[PDB]
Amino acid sequence: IAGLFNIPAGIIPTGNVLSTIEVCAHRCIFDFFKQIRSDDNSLYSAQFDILLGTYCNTLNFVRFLELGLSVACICTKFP
Amino acid sequence: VTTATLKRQLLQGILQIDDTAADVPVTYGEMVLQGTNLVTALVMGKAV
Repeated sequence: IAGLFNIPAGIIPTGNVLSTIEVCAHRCIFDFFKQIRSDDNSLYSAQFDILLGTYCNTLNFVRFLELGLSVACICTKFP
Repeated sequence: VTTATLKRQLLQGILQIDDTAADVPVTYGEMVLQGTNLVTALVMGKAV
C-alpha cells in the first residue's frame, strides 16, 4: 500500500464516508488511517530525478582513408 | 602536498619557478529552482 512517492489510497473520497458507517469497519486490505483538522505541515517536499545536461564520451573520428597506408604500401583501386 | 624542505630542495636543484600570476573565478554559481515544474512533473508521471 505504502512505499511510493504518493499514496492515492484507491480513489479520492467524496467528503466523508456515507451510509453512516465507521471509517475503519473491518480491516481487510486497508489498515492506514489519518485525519487532519486544518491543512498539514511539510508543505515543501517532493521527489524527482532531475538531470542537467546529457553527459557522453568522446571518440576520435578515425577511418581507413589515411595517408599512412598509401605511403607505406602500394595503393590501387580495382572496382 | 609536499614537505617544505623537500619542495625547496627540488626547486633549488632541478625544478624551476616561472609563475607570477594566478586565476580567480568570476562566477559565484548561485541559482534558484521553482517547485512548480517539479509539482507538474510529479502530478503527470510521464513528461518530456
